Amino acid sequence: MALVQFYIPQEISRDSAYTLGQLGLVQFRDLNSKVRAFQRTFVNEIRRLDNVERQYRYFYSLLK
Amino acid sequence: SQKNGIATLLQAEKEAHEIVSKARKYRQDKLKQAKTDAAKEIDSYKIQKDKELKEF
Amino acid sequence: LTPNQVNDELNKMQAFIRKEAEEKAKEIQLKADQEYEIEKTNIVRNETNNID
Amino acid sequence: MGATKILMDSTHFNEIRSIIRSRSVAWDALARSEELSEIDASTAKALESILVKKNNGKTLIPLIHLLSTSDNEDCKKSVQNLIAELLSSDKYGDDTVKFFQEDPKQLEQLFDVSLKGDFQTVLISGFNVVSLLVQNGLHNVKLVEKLLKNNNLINILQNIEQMDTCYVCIRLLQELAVIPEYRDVIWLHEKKFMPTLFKILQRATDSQLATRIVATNSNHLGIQLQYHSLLLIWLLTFNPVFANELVQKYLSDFLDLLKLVKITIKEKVSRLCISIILQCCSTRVKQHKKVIKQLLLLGNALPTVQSLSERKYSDEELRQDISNLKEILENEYQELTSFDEYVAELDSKLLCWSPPHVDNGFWSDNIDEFKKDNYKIFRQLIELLQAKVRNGDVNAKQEKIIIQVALNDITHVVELLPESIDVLDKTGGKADIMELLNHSDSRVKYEALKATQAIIGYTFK
Amino acid sequence: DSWFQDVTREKAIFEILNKSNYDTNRKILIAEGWIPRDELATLQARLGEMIARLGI
Repeated sequence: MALVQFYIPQEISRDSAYTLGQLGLVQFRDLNSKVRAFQRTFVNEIRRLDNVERQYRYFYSLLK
Repeated sequence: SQKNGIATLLQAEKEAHEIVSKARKYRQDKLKQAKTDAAKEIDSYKIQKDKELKEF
Repeated sequence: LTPNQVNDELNKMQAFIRKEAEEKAKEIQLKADQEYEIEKTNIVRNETNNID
Repeated sequence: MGATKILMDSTHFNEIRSIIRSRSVAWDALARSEELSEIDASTAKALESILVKKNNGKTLIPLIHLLSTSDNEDCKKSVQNLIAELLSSDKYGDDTVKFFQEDPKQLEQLFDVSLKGDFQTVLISGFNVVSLLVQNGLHNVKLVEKLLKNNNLINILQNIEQMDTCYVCIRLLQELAVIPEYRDVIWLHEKKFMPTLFKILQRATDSQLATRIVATNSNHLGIQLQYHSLLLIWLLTFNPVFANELVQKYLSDFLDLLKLVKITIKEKVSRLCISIILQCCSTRVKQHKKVIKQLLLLGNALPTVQSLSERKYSDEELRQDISNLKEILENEYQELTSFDEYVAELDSKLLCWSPPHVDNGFWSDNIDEFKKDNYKIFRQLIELLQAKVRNGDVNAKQEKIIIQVALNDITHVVELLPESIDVLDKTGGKADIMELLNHSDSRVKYEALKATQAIIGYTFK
Repeated sequence: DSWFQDVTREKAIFEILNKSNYDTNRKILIAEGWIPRDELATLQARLGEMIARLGI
């Protein structure tokens, strides 16, 4: 149903698959993420990161 | 088939890129085409104007 | 996880990739159409003013 | 040959194609009982075997004959599916496509059997007639234009409950629209289908994307329905006049495309939405000014684009469209003379917030323009505001839009100019501010409070 | 508080996914999978030993 996103290095790929497994994850496929061009290294996500830094600042200023 | 499947998925991505790239070459050409068939559209309209002129 | 679940995920995704591009290509060439007519209409209009 | 390759990539077409090819139909028995003559059943029997692998166009003739003559739903549907499958295939039913394409007669015949029998039977019939029309050797406006006016096919398309059927029909029309000539007949019938298409986009907006249930989400089925609807729009928008008209009638429905752009993360949906809005906002549409005005004032298109611009998605063309649209919207409204916009609004007594009325710079240049007998125009706005509260009452919706905007406008001039305080006193505006404070509506009270404070800062130093 | 939690969670997705080259030369596997939402609960219970199970 809902997309879940996991990262690790390839070394604990097996150790991960089993634990995920025991909790009820399904259709577990290891990827990279180049096969989903928007949700890969590009300018686009880096701009989103800036957008969150602005968010952080706005919350702090309002709480003050 | 996990370590057969990624390799297939990498190939699919490279393929998705080449089909979209053929269209973009096509588009440039489509623009060039518009100027050529409009070059032909003037000298066929020119002979049309000489038509109703010579008729006059 | 299981081989059947991974093969189900392989067909589905490389399909998603192939389909999205075919439509993607299709939008690019549809626009190629649009620019052909608009660009022709313009270019033609000027030269025909001179001709007239 | 192998025709066009349309309706062979879609799952929705494939699910309908399964229902027919699974159920079997023994033509020869039907013929013996008299519903067709024998030549036809044998011809359909043989044809089915050629589809799988075996040696024609000459099998075509009986199928044409059989269809028009027969009124038995089962045989024409099973046959139509087999003609349909053949046309697009390059494996089989290459020769099939030739006979149709050469001779205008088998197209016209093939049309007669459309709109008879079960809802499926007719869908296959429409596919096949459309299939040929979109190729370069048969073209007739008449079949499309009649089928559009005609009931049984158009009913299927209005139903949205059955995604698969609806999808196929919308695609049938949108493909004919890729060709220029069909656009003119299609635009006559726009009223009927076009509310159905906006509804599909609306449905799309209220449901979730965090599941992959049977309904529209961001699944395979969904990704095709959204794309086609939008695409259909986009096509007819290529003709500049249709696009001006389309925004002015359909305005309310139109504004919703901006929403779909946010909620979706899919460059197929997003791109198409951005392009259609772009094309109407283009210079080439006559009364391009008008459509920008409606969109900016009422619908608040401009702020929406500025957010959109930030979240770039990977697709070069998408980024290009978003940027072009940001420029056009923003530029067209602001570039009007400042005094002119203010007075035009003042005159109608139909003030609205706009990008330069919440901007300080606009007011600074305009202070001088008002002075004609101690800021006569400024006093005009003060009279106008006073009146609205007292006459036509306060706390009803119409009068409530004018007030909040007017109080915003006044505040800005007073902060900037210390000499306008006199004008408020003479007029009696000073009193009127105090009254808005008590009044219901949060937005009116905010603006009212800001007005009081602006006078106040200056009275005591 | 709710938007603050939401915004933290967006930063984390981008990072997981690789939004810069540095995340790449530090973890090279990013995997994909589908979790029913009625079960979303149990996956987050164990955050993952050196695995991030922060999801959507």
